[PDB]
Amino acid sequence: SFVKDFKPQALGDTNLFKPIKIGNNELLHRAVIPPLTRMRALHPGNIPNRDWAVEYYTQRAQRPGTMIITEGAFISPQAGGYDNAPGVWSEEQMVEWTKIFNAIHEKKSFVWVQLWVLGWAAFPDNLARDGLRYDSASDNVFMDAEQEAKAKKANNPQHSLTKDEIKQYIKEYVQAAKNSIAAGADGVEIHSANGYLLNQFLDPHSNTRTDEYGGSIENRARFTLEVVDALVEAIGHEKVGLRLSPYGVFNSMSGGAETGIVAQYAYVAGELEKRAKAGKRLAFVHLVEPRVTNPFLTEGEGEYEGGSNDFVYSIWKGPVIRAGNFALHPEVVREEVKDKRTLIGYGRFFISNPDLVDRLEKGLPLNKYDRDTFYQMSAHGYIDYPTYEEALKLGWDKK
Amino acid sequence: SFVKDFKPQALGDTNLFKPIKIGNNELLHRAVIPPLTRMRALHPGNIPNRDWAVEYYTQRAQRPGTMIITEGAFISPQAGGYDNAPGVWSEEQMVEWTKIFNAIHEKKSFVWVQLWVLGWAAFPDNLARDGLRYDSASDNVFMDAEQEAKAKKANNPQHSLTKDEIKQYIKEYVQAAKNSIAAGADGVEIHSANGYLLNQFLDPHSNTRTDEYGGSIENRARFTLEVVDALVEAIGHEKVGLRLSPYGVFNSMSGGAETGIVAQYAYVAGELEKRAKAGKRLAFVHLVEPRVTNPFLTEGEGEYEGGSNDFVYSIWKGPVIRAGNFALHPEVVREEVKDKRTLIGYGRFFISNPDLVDRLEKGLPLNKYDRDTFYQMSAHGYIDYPTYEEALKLGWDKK
Ligand SMILES: Cc1cc2nc3c(=O)[nH]c(=O)nc-3n(C[C@H](O)[C@H](O)[C@H](O)COP(=O)(O)O)c2cc1C
Ligand SMILES: Cc1cc2nc3c(=O)[nH]c(=O)nc-3n(C[C@H](O)[C@H](O)[C@H](O)COP(=O)(O)O)c2cc1C
Repeated sequence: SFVKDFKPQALGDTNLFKPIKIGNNELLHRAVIPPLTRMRALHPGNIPNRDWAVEYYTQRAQRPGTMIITEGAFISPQAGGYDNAPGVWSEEQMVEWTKIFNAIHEKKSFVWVQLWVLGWAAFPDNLARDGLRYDSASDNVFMDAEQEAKAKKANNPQHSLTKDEIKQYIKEYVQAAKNSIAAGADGVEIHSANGYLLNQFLDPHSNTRTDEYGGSIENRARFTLEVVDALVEAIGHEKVGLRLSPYGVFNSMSGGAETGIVAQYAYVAGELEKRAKAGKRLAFVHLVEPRVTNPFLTEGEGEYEGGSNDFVYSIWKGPVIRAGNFALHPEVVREEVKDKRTLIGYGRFFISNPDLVDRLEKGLPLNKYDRDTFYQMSAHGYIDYPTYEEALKLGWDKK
Repeated sequence: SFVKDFKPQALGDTNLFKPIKIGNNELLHRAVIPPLTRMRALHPGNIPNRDWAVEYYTQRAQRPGTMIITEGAFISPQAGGYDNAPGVWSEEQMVEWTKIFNAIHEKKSFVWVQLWVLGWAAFPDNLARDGLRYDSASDNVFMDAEQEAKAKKANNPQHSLTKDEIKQYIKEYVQAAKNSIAAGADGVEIHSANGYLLNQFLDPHSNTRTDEYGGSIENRARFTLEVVDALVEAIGHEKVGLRLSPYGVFNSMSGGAETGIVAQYAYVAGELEKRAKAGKRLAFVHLVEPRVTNPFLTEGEGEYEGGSNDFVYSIWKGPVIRAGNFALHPEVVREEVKDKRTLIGYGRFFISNPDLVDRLEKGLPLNKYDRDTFYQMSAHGYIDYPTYEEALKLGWDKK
């Protein structure tokens, strides 16, 4: 069915339908598909789903000029820990990713691979099964109760990385980015948000290190900016994006309760503009809004009102993508895109609406999403959400 | 004469005329007199002007419940270097400051003393005459051409403070704050703005130190927060304010060109909220707007548009006073005071308009200021600007 009590508003008269160049890509509109894990990859091997993944992505790349950011992909076995999320380290994975990039490109859209490293959010027991460490910034702070029950059942205790093991993760980031560009992706997004490994180093609560990687704003930002620099040297700055969630509390990050959190993120944004001046301006900065502090809470829940992401615009002067409960709020989008370098990411409603861009342009009703198939090993709730036409044929009132 | 082509707007219906408590003071409206050096103090001795200062301050304290922040006062001889600005270290100065505090208080207004230390903005030759050092954060960066011509004529070379000499300045800050409260002031404002000594330590361009006081966001902020902490232990947090100018370029500060400048100030604001939580919330934070990057440029000149002070509101949650070209822009003030904890500082127009608060409330024309007597050893252009009544009697068209 369609979302019951939503009053749609056509947005075809706003800057959301004005072209913008992002890296090497000339987008025809500014609604982007933000990275969405869907757990349909195959075990063993973390292989992109052979039956359904090309279709899913082809469906959402139907409006020409759409920028699509893939589900997070593990850079290596040690960066992983969920059996059904895909990786981007082996030939076998890349043979399936090439087919996905080709299909999106045949539809004249673009595809950016999000590079993912789990840290303490990984399952310690999957990793122990495979002989891998359970990594984080520190070893005296854990993510939550059931993550520590898991780690000790598994007898795979949380480990503070050494500088050498951080260096190895940077090695893997570069290779995975090389693999994605060689297989045909237009660019990569460094996931440094939502409480996963790079964010565990950025955050004061998860990072109690005393070396060069913890203990001050500069040191907590070190591993994220070494990744930016390594990938910029490897594949070019116009092929690299960075995602940040200043106010997120998902996976036990501090959010607005940490009084130093705006300074921690203002520093990263300032270092990025610094490089921009020296010629190496990243393709974009992607921000998760305080409108959504936890993506598994219903739209309207976990909204943080004591802070804003607008400080980033005083520092970084390049394109910024903003995501977080924008689909049910065209009146907020309307104001936000008056800014000429702002793009809007629509997550949960791009899951249920393959043709979201036409529905936004035209002010058409929105298909409800089914939360129960967000993570399911099924085609159902993945490739069978109807376009508006199909939904009318199905009678989702109007027949 | 009145300002020729200004269209006044009455502001009596806005939050600028709603009471607010600031420290121990219950202000009856939110227009404050920001600190304004006027150079009428007497040499030798940096004595507050015996003939005119009580009158000046009495005139501007005429609307009950007005918060007045004094001209900057030197905490000690070594903090000074301008012969005609006042100090707050000797008995002789305090006997004249007591008379000023009494007069303001008889008018049922309040008075906060701004504590001032010059650093590299001092005249090296006045200081050498008196046997004093020419101080700054560093010794390999100078303020400008004529400050270095002065220093070498005077053979009084710029000196990087040692930790012991920083400690001594903190000793003097506490004593000067004790002296002001003992003589009857309601509170003190720490001047950490406009390119003077504490701001020379906060700024990356003026601070190239490698010790505990330079070299990172935390270290550059160290001397300002040790001052905050020392004064809070000495006289109470509800009697201490802090003034900051994130985007100012006056006296050779970096402003918005430094990509790290928002992070440097977001850190200070976050440390202040940190203490606020631990019970010691400062009376207010006072910010100079990017609307005025240099106060000696005519209203409308030197406006920095690539940055905003609004990030401070995401971090500090207490009262904030904002100053910078607000008198000729009631439409900007109207929007800005919709926020319930914002106060507006009016500088240059409180010089020329003793009764500015009534003229703001009622939408009455504004007296032009005479830039030539801002710094003059005269009563003219200091105590003889007319109230609206007097200006009508004088025929400043309308007779
Ligand atoms: C099912 C699901 C999976 C997600 N997976 C990822 C992911 O792989 N990478 C990421 O950075 N964010 C992920 N997110 C967050 C979204 O990109 C987006 O920031 C969030 O859903 C808020 O936007 P929304 O309100 O438009 O859905 C996920 C969210 C959902 C609901
Ligand atoms: C004559 C004059 C003297 C000033 N003296 C000081 C001072 O002692 N302390 C201070 O922090 N700012 C000083 N300022 C700055 C003002 O407090 C204010 O921030 C600035 O004038 C911008 O406000 P305006 O546009 O309302 O005048 C001075 C400005 C002027 C024009």
